[PDB]
Amino acid sequence: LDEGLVQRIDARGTIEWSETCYRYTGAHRDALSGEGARRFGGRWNPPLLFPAIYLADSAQACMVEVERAAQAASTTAEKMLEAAYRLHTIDVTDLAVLDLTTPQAREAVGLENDDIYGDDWSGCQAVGHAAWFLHMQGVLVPAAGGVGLVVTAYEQRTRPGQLQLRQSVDLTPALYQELRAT
Amino acid sequence: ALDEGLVQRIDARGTIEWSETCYRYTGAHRDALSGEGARRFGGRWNPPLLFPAIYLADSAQACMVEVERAAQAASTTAEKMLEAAYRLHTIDVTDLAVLDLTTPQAREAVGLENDDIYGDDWSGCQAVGHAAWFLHMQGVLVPAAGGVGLVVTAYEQRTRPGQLQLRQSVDLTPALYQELRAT
Amino acid sequence: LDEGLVQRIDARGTIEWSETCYRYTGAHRDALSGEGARRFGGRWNPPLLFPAIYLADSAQACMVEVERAAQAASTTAEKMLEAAYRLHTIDVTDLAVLDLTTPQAREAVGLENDDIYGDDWSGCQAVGHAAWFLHMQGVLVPAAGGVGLVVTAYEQRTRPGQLQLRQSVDLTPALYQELRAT
Amino acid sequence: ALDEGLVQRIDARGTIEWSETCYRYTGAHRDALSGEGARRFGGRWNPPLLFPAIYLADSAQACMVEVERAAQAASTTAEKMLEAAYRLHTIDVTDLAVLDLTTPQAREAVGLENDDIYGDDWSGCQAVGHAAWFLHMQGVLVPAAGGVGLVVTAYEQRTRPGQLQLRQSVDLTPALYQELRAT
Amino acid sequence: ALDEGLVQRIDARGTIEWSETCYRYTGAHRDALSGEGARRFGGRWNPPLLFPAIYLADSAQACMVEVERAAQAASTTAEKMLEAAYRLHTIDVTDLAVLDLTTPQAREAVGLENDDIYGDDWSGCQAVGHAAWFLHMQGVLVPAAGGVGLVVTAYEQRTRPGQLQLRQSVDLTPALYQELRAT
Amino acid sequence: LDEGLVQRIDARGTIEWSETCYRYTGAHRDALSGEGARRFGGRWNPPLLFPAIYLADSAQACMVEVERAAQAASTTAEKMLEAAYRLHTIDVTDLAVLDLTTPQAREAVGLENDDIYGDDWSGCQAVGHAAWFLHMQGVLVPAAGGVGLVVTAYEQRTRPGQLQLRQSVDLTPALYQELRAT
Amino acid sequence: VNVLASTVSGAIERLGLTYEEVGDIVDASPRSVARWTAGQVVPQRLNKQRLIELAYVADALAEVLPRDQANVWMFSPNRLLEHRKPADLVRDGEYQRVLALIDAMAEGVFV
Amino acid sequence: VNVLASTVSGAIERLGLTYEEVGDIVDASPRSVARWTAGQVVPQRLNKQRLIELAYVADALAEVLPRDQANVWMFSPNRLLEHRKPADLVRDGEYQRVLALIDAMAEGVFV
Amino acid sequence: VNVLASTVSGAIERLGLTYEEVGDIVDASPRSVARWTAGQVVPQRLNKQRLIELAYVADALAEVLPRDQANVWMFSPNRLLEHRKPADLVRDGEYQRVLALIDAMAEGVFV
Amino acid sequence: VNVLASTVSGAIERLGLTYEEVGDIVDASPRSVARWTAGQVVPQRLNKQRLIELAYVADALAEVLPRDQANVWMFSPNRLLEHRKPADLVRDGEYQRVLALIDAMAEGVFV
Amino acid sequence: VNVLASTVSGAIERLGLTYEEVGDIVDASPRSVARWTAGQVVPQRLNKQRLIELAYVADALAEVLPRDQANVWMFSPNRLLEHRKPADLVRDGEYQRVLALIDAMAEGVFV
Amino acid sequence: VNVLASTVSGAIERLGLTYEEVGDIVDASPRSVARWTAGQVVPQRLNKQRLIELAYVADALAEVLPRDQANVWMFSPNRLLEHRKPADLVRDGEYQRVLALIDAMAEGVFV
Repeated sequence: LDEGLVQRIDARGTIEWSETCYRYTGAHRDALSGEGARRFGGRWNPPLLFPAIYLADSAQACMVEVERAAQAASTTAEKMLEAAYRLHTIDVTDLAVLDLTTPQAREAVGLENDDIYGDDWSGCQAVGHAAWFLHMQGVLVPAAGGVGLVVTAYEQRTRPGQLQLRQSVDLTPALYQELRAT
Repeated sequence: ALDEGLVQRIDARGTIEWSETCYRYTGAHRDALSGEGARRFGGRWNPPLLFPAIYLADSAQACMVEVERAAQAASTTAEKMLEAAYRLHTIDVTDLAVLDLTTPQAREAVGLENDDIYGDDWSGCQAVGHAAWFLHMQGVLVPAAGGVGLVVTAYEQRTRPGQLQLRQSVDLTPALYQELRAT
Repeated sequence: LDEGLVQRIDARGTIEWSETCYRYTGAHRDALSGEGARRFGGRWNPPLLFPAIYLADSAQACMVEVERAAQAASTTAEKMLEAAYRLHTIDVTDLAVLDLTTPQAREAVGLENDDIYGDDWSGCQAVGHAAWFLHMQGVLVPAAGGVGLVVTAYEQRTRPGQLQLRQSVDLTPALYQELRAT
Repeated sequence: ALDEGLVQRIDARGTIEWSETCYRYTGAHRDALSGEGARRFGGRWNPPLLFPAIYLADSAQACMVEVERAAQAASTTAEKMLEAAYRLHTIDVTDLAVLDLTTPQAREAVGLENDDIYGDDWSGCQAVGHAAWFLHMQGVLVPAAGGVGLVVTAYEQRTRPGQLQLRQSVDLTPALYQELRAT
Repeated sequence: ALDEGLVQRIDARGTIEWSETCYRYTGAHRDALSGEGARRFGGRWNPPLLFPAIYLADSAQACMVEVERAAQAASTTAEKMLEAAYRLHTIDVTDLAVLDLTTPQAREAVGLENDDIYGDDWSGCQAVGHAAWFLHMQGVLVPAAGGVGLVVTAYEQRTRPGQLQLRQSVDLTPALYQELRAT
Repeated sequence: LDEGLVQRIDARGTIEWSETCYRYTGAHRDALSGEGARRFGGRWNPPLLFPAIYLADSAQACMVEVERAAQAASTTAEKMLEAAYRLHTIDVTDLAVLDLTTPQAREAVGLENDDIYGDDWSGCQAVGHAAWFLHMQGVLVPAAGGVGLVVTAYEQRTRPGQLQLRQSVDLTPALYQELRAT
Repeated sequence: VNVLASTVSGAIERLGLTYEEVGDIVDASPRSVARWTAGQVVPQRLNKQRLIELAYVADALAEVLPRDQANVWMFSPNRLLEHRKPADLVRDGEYQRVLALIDAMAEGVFV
Repeated sequence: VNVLASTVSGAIERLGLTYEEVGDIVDASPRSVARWTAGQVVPQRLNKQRLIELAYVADALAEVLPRDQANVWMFSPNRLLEHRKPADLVRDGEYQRVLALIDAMAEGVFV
Repeated sequence: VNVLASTVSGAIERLGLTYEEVGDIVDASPRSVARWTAGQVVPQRLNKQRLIELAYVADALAEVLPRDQANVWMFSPNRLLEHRKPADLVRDGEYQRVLALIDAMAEGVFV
Repeated sequence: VNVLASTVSGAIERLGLTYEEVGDIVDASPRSVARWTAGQVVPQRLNKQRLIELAYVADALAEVLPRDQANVWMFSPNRLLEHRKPADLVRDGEYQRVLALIDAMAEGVFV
Repeated sequence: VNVLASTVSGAIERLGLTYEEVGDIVDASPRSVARWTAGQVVPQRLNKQRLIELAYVADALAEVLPRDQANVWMFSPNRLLEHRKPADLVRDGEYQRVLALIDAMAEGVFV
Repeated sequence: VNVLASTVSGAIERLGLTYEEVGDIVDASPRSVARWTAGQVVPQRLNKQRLIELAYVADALAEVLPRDQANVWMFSPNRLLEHRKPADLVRDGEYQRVLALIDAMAEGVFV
């Protein structure tokens, strides 16, 4: 846990962020669970230390992530969504997040394009770890289709109503093609 | 191991459909239906790292007895432990297909005795819970120090809509604990 | 040590078997020793647990085994028998054996052709181990040239006279060619 | 290790041809001439896992003394041990080429003392037996608590026909032991 | 580790140019300027295996105090130890660029206290000496039990001709030790 | 540490040897230090047990060793000597050495040509180790260009004046080419 | 047929693994796998723990992919597993990592 | 004081540990812990990884026990940890097991 | 009672071991050993490999010592085993050495 | 720029190693090496201990070879190191052996 | 010539191994093997324990095969040794397994 | 007496060790040490490597302490060796550390 990195991230501080966000899960999973990211790790969190929820700032951006997961599973979104998934609409209110949506902000914490697109997660994971360590509520990140939000240790760190499930619908192939569109 | 003999015996016992208003306590920040803690650490009736599990009691009073036992394992008392923020969840359970171990005949059939249930060693109970889950049973109904316990295994994957329904959550203060422990 | 396998082998039980049998050894070895099979293992016995003696139900069948050993030693029987070997005639009387001479009996204990001919001994060894475990005196097995007998822990398990050395002769190349014949 | 100095010294001692009527005891089911047990475990005068070895004494009385010593190592007595089925084998030994360690001069020449022969540590005697076998000697003639011992090494490979000949085998009962121990 | 914070602090302290007539003792057969022993074992002010180091004192008396401390660590006394052949070297030091830790302010700035300097644990002093060497400083000026010590690090590579000059070597007898310890 | 080898080396014994010798070092190194050979090992000494100094019996022979070191460092003597080296002239007086300058002496301690020229140092190192073990002051060895001297544990083993630095000069490319000449 | 064997058999069948595929994962002959899953006696080499672990993975995987794609996934180099196949991880005792990945897939973790 | 040290120090003080207790867990002298948490330079031996792991545990533990009992709990032989003290698990690198137990406590797992 | 358990139980009873003694050798409670040998289901910890190894040793030992002395021998520090008890060797996985000693006993090896 | 980073940077620069070369030795991206040696924050994988060890070797090597030849030496199979490259030894944690060889070279040890 | 060396030499000679073959088995130069077996001093690398083990195997093998076939056997992939050569097993310290096989061959164990 | 033994014996006697002390360091009986140093044959257990290492240490130690104090030093808990006895380091294979300490003593390293 790098002293310089923690120092630099603290200096950036947080912004309070509100947006209607989107997440997809298996149809049986809780819309606000983050244990999956904890068990395996994600681009913006090391495994085993804290739950993390990944959200997108639009249904379209979320569908891009569906496609990317399908690709990693060696198939297409349409075929993957033959298994039961659901699309969750989750309102986020006044979440105190580290804003890494600009290249300048990313450069300030030592991240560059290879870090956000490439196979090596170590940089983004260290940054997510430090943000969680400083009790930030999450990290605003670039997402292939727009803005991504990584919510770290939701249950502990957030006040009543900061995350609110607004809607859940079956994410069928049809819904995907509709939402994916330009 | 997953012993063939134990699996066979438990399958032979089969399940019953059980409905009851049940009770669970958690830290105030935790989801009433999450079972990840039991998965991470293990519980008396489940090995770790294989499946989520939820521990419920069949009355608020039986739940309070479990609060006491946890407090005692934590070298303190329910009264002091509940100074940290906990909540008491009322959860309706409907037609859960469970291995019924509330009778002595049933416990004898799977090789368990009171030592297994209250003693320091969880191995026998965990093997039994493991096997029930392996056989796709929805949970295990067990004796508890204060009444009857329910262990619900892999709730999310194995239950139909509304088999577990959160009815109410309240702050579990030292005062409420004492009230429920009595009444 | 599989409960199901032991159960199944017990169910088969034994037959009392009497036959004039044949074994070959180095000329210096005791005709009834089984320590070699114990040290190394054999198709029908794991190493290190008990002595085992391998016999054939005819001189011809024994010569086939001589040829097979020669082949495994990258040579021919005629050349191998330039080293001093002896052929032992051993009378077996009322030996309580597991009878695996039929494909049905073998199938009943989970053995098939690959097990008896192939390079993997694990199946036959487990069966021999279980038979010895149940205090059977041996196992009757298929032998390339006829019927084979595996006598397990002879010294402990057998009564006076159940195995009796009747004859020992130098196993010369000439004797081999004579006995091998059709 | 197989020390060059020890090998050289033992070679320099050479062998004598020894003939005697000797005695060995075994479980009743064991072959009188088998040496596999000494190979599996080791014996005072042989390391394990390299060669079979047979331990004999030069009289029935000396053999009984060895029965006592084995009984004692087994926390019991010859009288009680021989309730399990043992037999006493009379074995004629003819012209065996042996390292003669029955004299103190010979034992001193190979670095052994009484401590090596009767003490808990077998290492020195085993190294000496190892070297004798390595030099293709047929065995080692040694002092024993009750007389003279013979260790015959790799009998099967190293002896000509009839160098060891089993003459007689009898049941070694507690009564016979006491009789032979006296007479 | 080579801590960034410690390196930065030591760099901020910088060096002074120090000149003095200093004293070192060695076995009689050793080179007065060799630092390989400190490299092989480590010393209070240097980790092992990275660089040679030479330990000097700022007076013959301070050197004798270090002879006593070494004797004591060797479970004996200077008087007895010096029965083995040692020599006392007078070495002129000129304009050596050293980290000055003779003031309490300086020691506080790098996290050291008297415990570090005289106690059984060398770790703090070694980390400081390591960092000074890493920053290409020519040595460290330190307090010593009997006065001031100088640790000269990687002398051969880091010093200009004649910065260290051997002036004199004499046999360090028990009698001389007592004489120098007093005067 | 072979008893036979130590015995044989003792039997050879030592001769008292005097010669003007040559060594090269980095310009900063002490002309009589042997810690380098101790840290790494050399052809005639195992690592970690004692300091050893390698010398040649002529400047020319020393330059051959310069060339050999350059070759091992994948370059030429002229380029290597762009780094600051110095050539030391060291008088050796009455040093008690094991004389291995003849093939007969080498054969007597089990060394042959492959040992002195080949990549395997184990033989020469064992011999140097045994000589040091017997408190010999060094070993006289063949050197590519003449006679080599390996001085083992100089500081302990030698009397006043047995080794004396007589001269040190910068070993420039020019000096090398001059001295290397025939 | 004993229920342990038929339960495992059911889990693998829903993934459509062949006996050859299962055999390579649990270090057994295809015939031994066929016999074991049919509840018959198997004296041969067969790693029961690996078979159960395979069953865990097969059941878990059905939550996130349909049968065809689940089957292919087992034998496809996965960049999330350092370009290793999930079947090989299971074979070599790393089923827990495979289960972790499946749970990440089920939670829509951005990859 | 650098933010890393400040954050770790805050976790320690909330649990009420002494620097001697912390020192024993992180293999450092009490003075080294005091200086480190004050953001001062520490050339002496100190296991920073263990300090961070201890801060994880201290912060997690606050969810399930109040301060005074949390403190006692760290040094009490715990039958759920084979009668070992949580502080000794943290010392010996097993902080993950301690965090897992705290999570089970927070989920009202029956013991 | 299944034949495996029956056979192992027979070996134990012939040697006269108590279930507490067996439990200590095979890392199980006495009740678990009693149930296992009675062919009943045992979900608790029990090292079956050690039970079988103990049965090997018990049966082998009968060749060289009568019952009462065989029993004492299992728990007597034995100078031929570096003053260790045969039962402790069996407990700790070294049953092969114990079998080798029994073979030497059966062959009248001089000690 | 922090002095630790600039000191290491200075040692490597005098050897003329590229960021790609340094990266392969210390298990980091060239960009991460460039940022680290410039004293910028590097959240990515980078083995600091290896970078310092590389610096030790670079400084030591300058005593015995000029820059061009020192650079080439790092990546040349060395018969004195069993035909391994000094850069690979440093990468794999064997910098001490490389430092020993350099000291032998500095003392004119006959090869 | 010392008797240890001539005894070993005799065992190998009866197998007809070359010094090159022996050298590859005992990690020594052919010349070192030649010198050692001639009882001359050998300061070089030579694994004496391996030479003695080779001698054990050579003597044992003579019981079951004539010289020509014994020689070839040492260097022939043996299906009974998982298609490894007995010479390689000896080289790598597994002479005991080779001795076990030879004893099985001597007892006419069915293969 | 062969020269190797004679040389080792000389180092021992100069330090004044008893054969019981030496025996404890080299894992041999006192009689075995006495015989070995007298150049007589020793078939019993004796670690020759440790005897040689002890001779190294004894000879080195003479440079820095006279006989009587050298002897005491071998058996005195030494704070420079984490309060261990040099003789126990030699016994346990750590003679190199002991030689390194003696070298530091000989160079007047401040302690």
